[PDB]
Amino acid sequence: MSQVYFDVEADGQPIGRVVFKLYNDIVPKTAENFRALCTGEKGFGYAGSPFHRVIPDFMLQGGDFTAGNGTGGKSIYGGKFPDENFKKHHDRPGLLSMANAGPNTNGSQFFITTVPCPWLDGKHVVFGEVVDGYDIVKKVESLGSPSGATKARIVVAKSGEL
Amino acid sequence: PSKRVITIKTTIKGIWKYDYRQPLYDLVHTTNLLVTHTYAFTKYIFLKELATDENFAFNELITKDFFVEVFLSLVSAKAGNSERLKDTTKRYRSLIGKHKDAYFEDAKYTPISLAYAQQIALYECAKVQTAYFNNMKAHFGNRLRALINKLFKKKEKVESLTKEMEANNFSIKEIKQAIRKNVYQPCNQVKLAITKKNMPESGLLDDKSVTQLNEFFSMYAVDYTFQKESIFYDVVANPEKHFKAFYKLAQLSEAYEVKPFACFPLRRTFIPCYMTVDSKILNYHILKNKKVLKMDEKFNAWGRVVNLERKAFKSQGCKKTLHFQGTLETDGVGVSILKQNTDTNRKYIEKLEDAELKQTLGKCVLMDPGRRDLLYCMKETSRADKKEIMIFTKNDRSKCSRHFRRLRKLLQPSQIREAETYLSGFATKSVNMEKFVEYIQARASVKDILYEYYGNETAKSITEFYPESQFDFKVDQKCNLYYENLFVAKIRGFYPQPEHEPNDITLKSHMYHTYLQIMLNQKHISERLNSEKRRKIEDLAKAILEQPHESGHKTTISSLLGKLRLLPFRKMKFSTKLFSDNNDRKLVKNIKKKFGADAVLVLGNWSAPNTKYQDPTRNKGLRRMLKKNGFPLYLIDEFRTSSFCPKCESDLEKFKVIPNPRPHNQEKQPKVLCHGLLRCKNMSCLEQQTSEGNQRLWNRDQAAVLNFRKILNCLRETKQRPPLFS
DNA sequence: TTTTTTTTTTTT
DNA sequence: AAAAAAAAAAA
RNA sequence: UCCACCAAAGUUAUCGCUUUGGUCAAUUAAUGCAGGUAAGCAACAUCCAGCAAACAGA
DNA sequence: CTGTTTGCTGGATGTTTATCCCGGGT
DNA sequence: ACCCGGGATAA
Ligand SMILES: [Mg+2]
Ligand SMILES: [Zn+2]
Repeated sequence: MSQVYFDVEADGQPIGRVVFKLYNDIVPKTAENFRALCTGEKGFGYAGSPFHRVIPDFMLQGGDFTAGNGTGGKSIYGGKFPDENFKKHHDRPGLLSMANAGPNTNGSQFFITTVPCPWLDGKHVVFGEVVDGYDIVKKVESLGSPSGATKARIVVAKSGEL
Repeated sequence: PSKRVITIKTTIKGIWKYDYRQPLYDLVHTTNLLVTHTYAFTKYIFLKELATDENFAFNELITKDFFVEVFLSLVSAKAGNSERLKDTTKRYRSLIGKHKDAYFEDAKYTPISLAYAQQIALYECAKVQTAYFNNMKAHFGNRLRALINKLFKKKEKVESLTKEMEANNFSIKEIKQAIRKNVYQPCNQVKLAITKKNMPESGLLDDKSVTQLNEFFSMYAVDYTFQKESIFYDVVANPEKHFKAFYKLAQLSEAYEVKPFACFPLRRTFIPCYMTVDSKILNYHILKNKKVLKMDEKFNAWGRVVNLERKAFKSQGCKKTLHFQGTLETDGVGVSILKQNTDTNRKYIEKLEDAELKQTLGKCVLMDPGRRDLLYCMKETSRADKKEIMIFTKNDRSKCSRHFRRLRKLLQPSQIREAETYLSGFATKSVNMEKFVEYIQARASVKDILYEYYGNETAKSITEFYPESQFDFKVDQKCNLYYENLFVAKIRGFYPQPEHEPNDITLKSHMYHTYLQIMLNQKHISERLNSEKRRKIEDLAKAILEQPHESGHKTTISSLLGKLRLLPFRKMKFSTKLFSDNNDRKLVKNIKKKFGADAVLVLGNWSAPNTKYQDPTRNKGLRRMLKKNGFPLYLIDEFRTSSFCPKCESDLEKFKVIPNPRPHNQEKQPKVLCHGLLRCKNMSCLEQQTSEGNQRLWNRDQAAVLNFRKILNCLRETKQRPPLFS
């Protein structure tokens, strides 16, 4: 189980870091895709991708590195790849999963859950957990709005793996 | 050497430099309007002259030399040396001026300043002359035959004779023989007499018909004689001396309440049509150059407007023998590039031989062409346990056409509907002066709005076609974003949402801002809005944040964006052409995949005629496309190929009763007999059963292809069609 | 050689 | 009912 | 005033029939197909005659 | 049983280029 | 004496 970290900057001012742990042994393909996007090996990555949808008490979302408005996102395998498995459930906060527009439509967009979401089980794949920086996650969430619009531009400046 | 021309299609947005786009739009609009007015004014002059004196020499005026003067009369330019004008030009100009002022008032038209309009006039007048000649050559004989039948009162006499013989209890064949030898033969005698220009035998026609025939024959010169003693042949051989007569023929049709036909070609479409862009036209109108452009610089000028290095303009053909010669055809959206190889400086299977027929063993594909199912294809090796069947239906080809039709139906402004309904009260094909003038005035009354609506792609638009309209974004089940019906983009992260139905006011009031921001960044949306409107739209979007509950901002933004609801009709036509090509290639690929690369195609002999209450069907074009792709295509007759059971050669019948397939007709005729399902009368045809009465059920296309296979096998084994299908 | 005419396909 | 097709009857 | 494609079944080579499993570039986007640097292939405009869709008038 | 606008199908015919001179500028 | 349009004829 590898780990990945992101640096979060609001309006050009760094605000904190979030550390993730990936379920490589459980969801190898999705974890590999996320690691590749985080490391930029394939010539493209989350570097500079904004968080375009933060719903307070519900979720943070991001990963759109081609349009920055939720209409973009591509995976290493191509436009989309099928869902791998559902061995994990949205039973605890801090879970990192993939956003999709339906079955077998996974791309590069991801989201982090701040509260349990039992209604999302069987609809999205969970492949990570936040191990550190959850305080930064709450800090960013406090700037969100119910509609998902952020009070300030929040982007990922740097990303890395450990 | 032999000459070939190949055309390649593209778009203005791709090859045309942005700097020289508006001049092209202005030129296209002006040329289309001038051509339409040229057609209208030519018909007006012809009808005015022919409606006052029948001795007018109308035959000799159907030439490009007169159409050019008619076209130029609609353009204002500095006068030249009048004493150097040609003799015929003076007469043409005088004749045009005799009615120029009246026509301008009738059509409410003013000359449009357009310098260097000679080449455009020549190009458009060549097409006008071609249209006139083609229409006459095509329909003169048929309309003459129709008039001949009407003069003899064929239908009236047939009905009278039939109803008189019915009272006498005559037999069917006796009635038919009486009709043949009392009506048809004298009618044929009249046909021959009119064909050879000689009056028919006395008594075959009444006084009115004799007078009408005299009037028709007075159009031709007294000493003129039809070549080869056939008017139908002389029309094709020497059309020049028939146009006037044609007009008279048309008049006689209107004298008998027959359906009017367009004797004089007219342009009635409001969407701008393609115009020929030449090197001189590009130099004078688009490049705005004011000096002669010789052939040496011919390409260099084209290099300053479009890129010649792209695939569209590159040489093409075997050994790259076809080259672009500075001639295009464009309407402001679609562009056609012509390439030529020379300088511009002025069968049935039953009739095949053994050697050819017997080489197709194991490669024949039997096709049954239908109406709804365009192609039902079966291979020879097809078996009940291995269905090697293919179906190509009308829905696949008509997808795009039906979508565009529904879009136009739903998005048509009420004002355009009212204008079309009002214009519906004036026929155009009529040759009467009153109706033509009425149509001219009616068209002048609605031309502004119709052109503005249909020219929205490039013309200046200020009218608001959608008053009291509110627009709200929607998302479908596939997460695609639509404004009302305009696609925006596919949201790939839309499904993740909180508990169902978050009906809070703030969410539904603020998601509009997010959708608007997503939409405005789209290229195909931003390109349609200028900076003037975009700045105000963004300013209103900014204010929406402060007061989401206010509705005035949404109404104002909807009013501003109402322009997006107009449709790109020309680009829709271009997309239709692309969709047709894609469907053809998809069908070819499916044929090569399902059956084989070297499959031999056997197609039915159905002519697929255009029938009322059914959509047009593609039959000849389908065969031409199939042959162009290298498929050996052979026709097989469909005689008795669907009325017999392949299993036992017994007759078939229709038994199943189904609600009307077309939903709109269900309220009128709720149920009808099934047409595509048949059953075999022979009870023993089906496999053994405990006398349950079950009978084999067949799809008519499947039975047809099986019978085609039977016929092919019989031909292979004996070279003669099976007796049952004689 | 030319014009009706018989039988059949598709579907209403 | 209504459009074209192959082939036969009529002159 | 509507219906994209591929397979199983009611079922029998079963219908503008029906229930399922699989695909989705949506499109008011643009020269299309096929190839991985180029490189090859593809007739277009106008008019007319029929038919189709919306509305109107006998 | 007709009419306007659009479109689908099918048939028929094209798809440029110098040179001369008057009026104007001057 | 020199130059600059722009319609019109024509194969
Ligand atoms: Mg058939
Ligand atoms: Zn049978």
